[PDB]
Amino acid sequence: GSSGSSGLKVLTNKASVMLFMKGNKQEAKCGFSKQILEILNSTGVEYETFDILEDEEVRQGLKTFSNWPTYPQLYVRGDLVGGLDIVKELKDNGELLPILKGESGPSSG
Repeated sequence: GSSGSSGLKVLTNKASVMLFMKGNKQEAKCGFSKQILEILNSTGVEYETFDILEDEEVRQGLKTFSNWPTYPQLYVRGDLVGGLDIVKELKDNGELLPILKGESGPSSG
C-alpha cells in the first residue's frame, strides 16, 4: 500500500461511468484508448476520465486494487467490470447500456 493519497474507490466511484487511461478524454491515440471511450460515449450514458500517469500512485494503486494493469479499466456499481476487450464484449453483446445505467427499484409495480 503506497502510503499517501488514499482515495481510489472514490475515484472509481466518482462518475457513473469511470474510464481510466493514459491521456484521458483530453488525449487519445485513436484506438484502444479512444476506443473504449467512443464506446463509453456511444452508449449515451454518463462517464468520465482520469489520469493514471500524472498520479503514478493511483496507476499502481488501481491495478493493484483491480488486479488488472491491462488498462484501460471500466468500473461499474463497485466491482471491476473489465478492460476494453471486456467492455466491448458487453457492448457488442448488447448488455452494457443496462450495465452502465444501473437498474434499481421497480418501474411500474
